[PDB]
Amino acid sequence: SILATPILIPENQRPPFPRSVGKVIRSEGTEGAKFRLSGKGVDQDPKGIFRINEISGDVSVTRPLDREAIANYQLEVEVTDLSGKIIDGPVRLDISVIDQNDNRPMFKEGPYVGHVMEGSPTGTTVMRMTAFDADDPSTDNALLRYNILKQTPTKPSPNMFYIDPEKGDIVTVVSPVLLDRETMETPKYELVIEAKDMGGHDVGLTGTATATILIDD
Amino acid sequence: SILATPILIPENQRPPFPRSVGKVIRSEGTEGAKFRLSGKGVDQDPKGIFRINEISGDVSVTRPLDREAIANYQLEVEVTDLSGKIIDGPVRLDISVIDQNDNRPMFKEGPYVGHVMEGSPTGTTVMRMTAFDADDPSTDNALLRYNILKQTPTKPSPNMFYIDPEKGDIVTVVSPVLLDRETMETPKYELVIEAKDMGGHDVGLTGTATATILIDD
Ligand SMILES: [Ca+2]
Ligand SMILES: [Ca+2]
Ligand SMILES: [Ca+2]
Ligand SMILES: [Ca+2]
Ligand SMILES: [Ca+2]
Ligand SMILES: [Ca+2]
Repeated sequence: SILATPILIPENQRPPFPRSVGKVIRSEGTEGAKFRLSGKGVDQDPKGIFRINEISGDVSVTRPLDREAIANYQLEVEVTDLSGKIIDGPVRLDISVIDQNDNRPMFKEGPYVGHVMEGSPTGTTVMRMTAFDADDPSTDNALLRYNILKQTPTKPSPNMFYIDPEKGDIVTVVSPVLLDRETMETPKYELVIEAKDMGGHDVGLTGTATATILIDD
Repeated sequence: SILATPILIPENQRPPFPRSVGKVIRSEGTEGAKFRLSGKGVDQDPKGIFRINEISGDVSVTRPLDREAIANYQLEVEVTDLSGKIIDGPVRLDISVIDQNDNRPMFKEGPYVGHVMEGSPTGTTVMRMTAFDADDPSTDNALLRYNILKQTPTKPSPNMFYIDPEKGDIVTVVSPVLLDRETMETPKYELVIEAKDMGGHDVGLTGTATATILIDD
């Protein structure tokens, strides 16, 4: 009878506030009855972000929210007497904050340096390079896809390596007969690694980091 | 008797599908009685996207949603006898789709030319340039801020203009002196304009146009 629904709310809502977000329905209900709300977000830190209209059962939010700060609130609603005795025992009101894409992919282990053998077979792992993302990992908003943007130098061949778009594993793609040194200038290679958002998708957010790769004897 | 409260779903959800997005509660009705959903999205183009469990009244979606394709669904839900005849007349089930920042700002008014008289004062509106954004202007996903990225040439000053972050207005910032022809080459400055999402915060997506500004006699 007290009855009402799990509210979803996008983070980073623009002003003004407060804004309606849901509505607790009762029915079987006296006159001079009052919806009262409580729990985390009302009267437990963070106090004061959610409000119910005591007549209409309109649940409203009073300010913008941050999913990577707080991802869920569990509130409790109830109706009351003219006095304050509960004429409709308390039920749970769940609020899920919806991920918005407001974090940029960023590498956090740098500087990045891996070594590899001069004359290695294809698919030999140089190193691993995973990026971090403060957004929801179960949404496109985290979900990373990796690419190599630049190789220096561009000899013997322009792209000697290739990264796992999924795992971020750098591996060798070039034979022993060129992937060597003998008459080499700098022992090493310089790779510009990009991690992008929304799993590839033309329109992601990016983070970079240049890996330094040393050819070994 | 059927209570069907508005359902929110974020676009670009990730599989596996189907995924539960809501629930229609009724009250006051026999057994064997079955829920039945209908409308565009169900049994009318674009068909096949939402289902309802005929016993529990759980509402589910079968695949990722695109807000820019469809932003709202107008559905109808009813309870029927094993027969087929309504026993709990129809109600509306409104489904809304939460915007996710997946469209990049772009300048669709190529090309951009303005004019400004040689020896103008600080403040002269030369022109305005505004970018379009396929996302929801009520959110931050649209909500663009403006910036001048580069300017060629650089004489007299490397930055002769300023652009208003919100309004997109290009104003002159160079004297009745350091803003004059004759001492020059061709009538023109070329600027790179950037529009940024999320109200100009670093997590914004960006589009760019070139605005040619001619200096007049
Ligand atoms: Ca956040
Ligand atoms: Ca992200
Ligand atoms: Ca987020
Ligand atoms: Ca979309
Ligand atoms: Ca956008
Ligand atoms: Ca969108």
